Amino acid sequence: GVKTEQEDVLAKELEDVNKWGLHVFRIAELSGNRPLTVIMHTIFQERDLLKTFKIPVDTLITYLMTLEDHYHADVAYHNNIHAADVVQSTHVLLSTPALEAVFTDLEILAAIFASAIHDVDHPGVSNQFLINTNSELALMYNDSSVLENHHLAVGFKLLQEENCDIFQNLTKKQRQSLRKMVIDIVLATDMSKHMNLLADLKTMVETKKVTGVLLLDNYSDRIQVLQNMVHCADLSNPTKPLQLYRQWTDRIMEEFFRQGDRERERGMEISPMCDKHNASVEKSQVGFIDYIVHPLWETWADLVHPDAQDILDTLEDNREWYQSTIP
Ligand SMILES: O=C(Nc1c(Cl)cncc1Cl)c1ccc(OC(F)F)c(OCC2CC2)c1
Ligand SMILES: [Mg+2]
Ligand SMILES: [Zn+2]
Repeated sequence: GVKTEQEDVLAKELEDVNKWGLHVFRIAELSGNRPLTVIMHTIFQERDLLKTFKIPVDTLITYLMTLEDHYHADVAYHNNIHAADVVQSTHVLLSTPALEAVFTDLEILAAIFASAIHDVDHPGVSNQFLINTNSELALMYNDSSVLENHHLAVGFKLLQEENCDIFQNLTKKQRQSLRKMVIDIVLATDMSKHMNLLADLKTMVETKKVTGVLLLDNYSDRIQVLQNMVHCADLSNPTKPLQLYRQWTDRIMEEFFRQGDRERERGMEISPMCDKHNASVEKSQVGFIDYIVHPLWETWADLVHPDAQDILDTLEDNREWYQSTIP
């Protein structure tokens, strides 16, 4: 009936579940490579989601382990650690003061569930790669948001495995709403949707409205914020403590170079940033931050001002670090 010493240390690390910069890689080691399962379980208990939606605990664990098992261990970035990270980051974003009591339980569930499934069964190669190779996935999804469409399909499909339907007790109305929201969120993680998403986020900041919390009248405005929330979580690596950010950069570059190597092998053109022979890891991170991450997080910071200042400060500090690294 006693915890193991490894479990106790895990439980201790998990006390930082509400904090930006949780040691997510340590949780991966301590949990025996089950970071997604343990972080989801904590978050669900913390937010009382098991009682609210009447999810049996064993069904939730079974679904979680199954979901985690369909992230590929041999993929350096897009794996169960990334998933766990986006879930936990989204969880922190949800608790921001400017969003207190804004979202319903079902919406919270949609944002967390969508974060958990958002890259499931990622093969470690891009949409374009899949399209240019005439992959089956590209054929099934008509070359449109191939991976993201696949992530959703697998995420819902896994509910049908043995004792895995964690939404068995929701009404049809609840399930239809959950589903639509989760599809909207995950399909918005395609980077080809980035500019639209940001444009709409800016439009929302300019027309912003409070009562001392944010006001959101319509589905359109509510889902837009949730889409941007999870997309911010997906692009949150450079806003984390440098120790963590540096590990994420190693891993994304490893994944990119592998795709690059496979692309060279096959005489294909080598996708941006995927040539290990002509890479600028530091320059690219700076470009990434100035053109994508900073404009998004700044706009997010404004929406929730002042709540996101420390996050923005770290992003800016990490940007100077990578800047000073440039040969
Ligand atoms: O693509 C990303 N994310 C991603 C998302 Cl959010 C959605 N869809 C696809 C991808 Cl690859 C992504 C995530 C992390 C990165 O670096 C660091 F933070 F680890 C990174 O660097 C760019 C690289 C060219 C300089 C890119
Ligand atoms: Mg993705
Ligand atoms: Zn992702």
